[PDB]
Amino acid sequence: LAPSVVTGVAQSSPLTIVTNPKEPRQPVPASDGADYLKTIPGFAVIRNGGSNGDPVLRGMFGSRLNILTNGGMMLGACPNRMDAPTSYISPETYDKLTVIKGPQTVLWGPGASAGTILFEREPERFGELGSRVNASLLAGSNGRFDKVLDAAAGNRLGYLRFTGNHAQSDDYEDGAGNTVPSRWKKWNGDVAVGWTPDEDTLIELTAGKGDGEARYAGRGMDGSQFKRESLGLRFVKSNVSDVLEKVEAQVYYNYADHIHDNFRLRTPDPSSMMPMPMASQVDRRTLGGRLAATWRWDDFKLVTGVDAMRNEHRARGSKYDMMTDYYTDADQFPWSKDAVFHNYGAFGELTWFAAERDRLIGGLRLDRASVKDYRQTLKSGHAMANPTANDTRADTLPSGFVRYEHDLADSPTTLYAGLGHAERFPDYWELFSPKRGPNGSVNAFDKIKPEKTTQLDFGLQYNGDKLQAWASGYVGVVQDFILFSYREGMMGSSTQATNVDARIMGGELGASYQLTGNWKTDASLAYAWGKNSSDDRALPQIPPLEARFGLTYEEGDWSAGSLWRVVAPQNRIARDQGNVVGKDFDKSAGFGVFSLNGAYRVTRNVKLSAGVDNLFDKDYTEHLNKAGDAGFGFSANETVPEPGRTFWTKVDFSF
Ligand SMILES: [Cu+]
Repeated sequence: LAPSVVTGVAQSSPLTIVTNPKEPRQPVPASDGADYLKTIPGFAVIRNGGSNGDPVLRGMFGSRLNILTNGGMMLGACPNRMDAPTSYISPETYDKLTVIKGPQTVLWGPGASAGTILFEREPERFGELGSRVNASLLAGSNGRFDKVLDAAAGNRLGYLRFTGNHAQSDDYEDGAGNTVPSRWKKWNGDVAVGWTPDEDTLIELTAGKGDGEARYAGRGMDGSQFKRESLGLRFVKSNVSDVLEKVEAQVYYNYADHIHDNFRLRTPDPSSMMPMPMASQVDRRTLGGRLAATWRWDDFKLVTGVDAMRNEHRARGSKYDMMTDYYTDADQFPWSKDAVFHNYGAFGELTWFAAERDRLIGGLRLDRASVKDYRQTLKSGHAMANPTANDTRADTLPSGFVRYEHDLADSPTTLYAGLGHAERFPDYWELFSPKRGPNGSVNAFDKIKPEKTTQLDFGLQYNGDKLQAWASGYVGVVQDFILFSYREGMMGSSTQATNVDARIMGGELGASYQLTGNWKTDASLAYAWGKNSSDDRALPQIPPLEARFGLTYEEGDWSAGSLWRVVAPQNRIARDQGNVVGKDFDKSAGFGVFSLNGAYRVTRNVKLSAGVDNLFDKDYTEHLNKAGDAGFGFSANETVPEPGRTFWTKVDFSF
């Protein structure tokens, strides 16, 4: 029961990873959800600056990941994804993090072709009047300071919960001694009110808000505001009849209000195409809901239900009267709506427990998706007509999967193989952000097709006594993979969205071995591969082969760890192609990074941990990081470097 620092998370059951995000993590995360995914093999992160990275799973970017918080969807507003869904999540304020790899669930929404990520808080369990406090403080290099408070009180009949955090860092340094533009601040406060009139009934109301700022080495602008407001209502009814085990009902409202500019966290670049102050303000308003029934009987479990979603995007921008040298801020103009999305779906998942060592799971959903272009004009001696103003388009998209899981007779082994098909309607960035659509189209909104993935997943679990191992591989094809291509034109850079066909394959594996009662070791490996077979070319933005080796010594109340991370070169690139955020340009160099950690339980209630990240102060960058901005002194296509040696200390309280 000795405390330790988390450097990797294993796969605990076929395709699924479950972890407590309150444990200290050894490459210390920045209070965002992308960094908490770095310890799960198969995840990589596009670095923008000090925080708010964009998560990449098995080489898949963006909405191919379905990222939920308490069952709801929080979508960002930045047309350049400065505020990806994970940038609104502070994972320490949650209780559980679940990842399901591959298109192997239908219960949580449309289009999760790459995987599903679920951040959860679990309702209190008070049986008598009482209270609960969890908290933590973290301090480290470069002004890093974090506070987290999670308190609740209640009784058999109901409860009140408050969770909040405040977190910040100054600019960090790379391993060559340069200050990287990358300071950030984040804070959140949320309340939950729970009513439990009896054991079979839970009704819970939630409301919360947060804000932040972030300096972006890899952008022409910084994020000076990331406002979030959230409202939720969920209802669980248990043991309704002998076969109706559970009924779930949930609605959520999430509002993002984002500002980026070139003068609040930097000064305007004199040699850029924005030498004058400029700010843009955008928001995203999201309303959605879910209703699901769970039936159990004989050797069968059936989960059935429907879900719905609507979201809306608006924007307004500042103006700079050159002649009088006068600046009118963006909040002096009306909001201007530009897009509305809708989705309605019906879904079901049946499970058969054949005998005791055999499981068969099948799932299906049908989705009705639609979008409307509300842009009355476009940008380009200022504006131009939008040829699809007020147009609508829609599609209906079936998805499903089958999965077989067999447990061996002799060893504690599970084998599994699964077939999944997933169809995803294009998202805001794929339709509204490209400057051009496919050749011969009027724009991207009018022509980009839905993306259709067919994938075979397979793997094994070995749950031995000294040895714990797992592996998970996948082969698939993507029809109408949505791809970005980049051109110069001496107008800045400009993008084109196209549909192409693709092959993908890869996998993750890992093991941990209890050497002695004190000594444990573990390792992991992750590989992704992709081909643009429409163009006989590699897919862009695929992270290279990556390995982790850990060693831990634990002894009563304390433990000590060492971690090695070793990353291969990525020589498979597609220059000037990528997504809405990034593009390939050069092959990447391989590297190794080394870290140490320790932990110590002082009392039942107080536990301590500390680490040194990147002990040897290695100067390195990752394949997927953004190119640095010229106005900060970055040449060429020099990508943002990773941090050099950093120290941190954490104390966890629990009462
Ligand atoms: Cu932005």
